[PDB]
This record gives sequence, C-alpha cells and structure tokens, in this order.
Amino acid sequence: NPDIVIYQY
Amino acid sequence: GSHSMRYFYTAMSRPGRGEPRFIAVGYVDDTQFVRFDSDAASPRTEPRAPWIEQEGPEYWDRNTQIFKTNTQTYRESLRNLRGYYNQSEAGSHTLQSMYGCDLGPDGRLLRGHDQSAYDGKDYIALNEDLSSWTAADTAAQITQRKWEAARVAEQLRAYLEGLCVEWLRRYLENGKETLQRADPPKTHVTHHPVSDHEATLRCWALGFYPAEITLTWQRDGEDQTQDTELVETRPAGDRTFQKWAAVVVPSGEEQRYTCHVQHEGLPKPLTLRWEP
Amino acid sequence: IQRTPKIQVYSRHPAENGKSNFLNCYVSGFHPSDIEVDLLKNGERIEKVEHSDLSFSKDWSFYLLYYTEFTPTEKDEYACRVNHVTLSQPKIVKWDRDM
Repeated sequence: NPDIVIYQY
Repeated sequence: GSHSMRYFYTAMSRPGRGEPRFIAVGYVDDTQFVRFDSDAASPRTEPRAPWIEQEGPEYWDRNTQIFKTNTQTYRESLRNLRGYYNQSEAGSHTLQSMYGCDLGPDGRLLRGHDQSAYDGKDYIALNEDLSSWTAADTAAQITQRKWEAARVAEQLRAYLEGLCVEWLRRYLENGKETLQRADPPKTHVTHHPVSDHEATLRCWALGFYPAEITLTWQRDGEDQTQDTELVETRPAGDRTFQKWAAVVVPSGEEQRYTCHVQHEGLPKPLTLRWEP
Repeated sequence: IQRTPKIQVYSRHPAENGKSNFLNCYVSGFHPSDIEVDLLKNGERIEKVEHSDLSFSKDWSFYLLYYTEFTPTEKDEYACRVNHVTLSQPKIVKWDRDM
C-alpha cells in the first residue's frame, strides 16, 4: 500500500 | 528469503500536449501487483497480480485517491523544478521517485528507501538513517528545506518501519505460492562455430524467478569477465526471467571452459560444460 | 542528458517450428520514456501487440516488454523496430533463435 506523505518538491 | 516492496512513480511533462502524465506501479520483489495511469480512459488503481484481487473496495478507492493526489502534486512539482533550473516552458521534463522497504530472511526491516530523480539524474534521496536528506544540487536544497519544514523524513520513517513492512508481510502471505517460490533456471550450453579457428559457447539460464542470478564462464578455473558477453536479464512474459553468457573459444579447447550458475531456486550451484 | 535503448528480441519458450509461442522485444536502459516499438513479420507491422506498464531500473532508465503470440517457421522472418529521440533512424533488430 502506498504512502500518504504527499508534498510538492 | 529476503523480500522487498517498491513503488515507482513517473511524471512527464509534454508542453502543447496536455497536462503531465503520472504513472505509478507497485512491486513485491520482481512481481508487479498494481498500476495507476493518469492517461487511462478511467484512471484508477488496477490489480496486476492475482493475490491482490482479494483486497476490498476500500483498498482500491484509497489507493486511487492517493495516486490522484500524487498526480496533482507531481504536476505542481514539475512546474516548481522548471523554475529551480531556469528552464523554458518549451521542453519536456521527467520526475521519478522510488520508495519502499527491504526485509531480511527473518522478516525484519533491513532498510528503507525514498529517492527521486529529475531528467534521469539523482535529485534528492532520504539517507539510510531515515532522518536526513542528500540533495544533489542547489535546486534540490530548495526541496530539502521545504521537506524539513513539513517533517517529511519523520513521516516517511514512520511509513517505512510501520505500514510498509506490515503490508509487505501481508502480500507475502497472500501470495506465498508465487512470491515465496523460487523457480530455478533450466540451464544448457550451446555451441556455434564462428569460423574454422573459433566457436561461441553460450550458457543459457531460462525460466527462473526471482531475476537475481549469477552466470559466469571460467577457462581452466579462472573467471573470464573481460571476454564474456553477458546479456541483460530479460523477462520471459510469464513471471520468469532469461539470461545468457557467451565466450568465443579456440576450436578443440571447449572442454577447458565451464559455466557456473548461482540462483536462489537451485538445490546447489551448477557447473556446466558443452556436451557434444 | 539522454540514453539510447538496448534492444533484445527473443521467444518466451524455446522456439520449435510449427508450435505456438510468444515473440518478445525488450527495450531497456533508455531515457526519456517516449519510445515507439513495432514487432515485424516479414518486414510488416504486427497489430494487437501488448506491452508491460512503464517502469524503471535503479539507474532511473526505463524498460518495457512488447509481446505477441507467434508460431515460428523455418522461413518467416521476425524483427523489432525501435524509434527513440536518441536515434536518427529506427533501429531494426532481427529475431535470431540462437540469442
């Protein structure tokens, strides 16, 4: 299952 | 024995041809189990291995929302990176990421990974400690400062040591008949005359899983690294892999050459010769 | 900046004339990801060819497998034609059942 730590570069 | 889970994300801009494409694929070892493509007619997370099909509707909906959120984040990130590198709006650019966990033979976390690349070059990577970053240049230092402010490394460490390992162990149990089965290579040596003075000896390994294998030629017990043509390991299309190694040998000297094969599915390493 | 594809053309199972098999064209080590691959039978494009989902290696280079069902014969010639931004003209690699 993928991570949910989603932030723009 | 040792197992890994990895997600591979790719985002590519295409000015004048719509918004950037985002694709995500998930693997356990050498087996793909999921895919998401923003260019599909109806973008959604799809199963790619039979053992994942038993996951409920909640799993598929949650995964789709994560990949759709990443599609937007990666589109914003490509615009950010075009700015960090003072690039024109005309060119196509690519941003890739790979992350996941490696388990040892006992099922414990060996190490975590979280790396990204821009235009095929290393950009930023989470260090082995899961608490600091390695930025390749001044543009990646901008991302590093942003991620330090958002506590990204702490959140990734929590994922990599927790949920990542837990989901990987669940997948390994559900797919145990294939994921935990190593298929040894079927091996043979073929002989092909090059001319009157020389012939090629080719050592084949077919039908093996996982992809990791060692195939070497020795002449009188000495490794022939410089003189061996070793093809890249290639997928057969049915889960298994293929590889070959060839040496050009003087005619009459074939029996001084031995092919050695190492693979996890083998009861013992193999030594093969040309059998006329 | 860019990386040209490596190409291998081969069958899934050992080739036996008159027996159904799969013809594979594996393209790898390329960057950027856009690539055009056609499987050819006697110089003509085979239709309904399938391919794997885009993935990449530890060095960030992309790889794809293109495949189609085929029944090899003594005289039918098979090949894979590849085009990429790194190539001035498409590269044709013929299927040799010994490789």
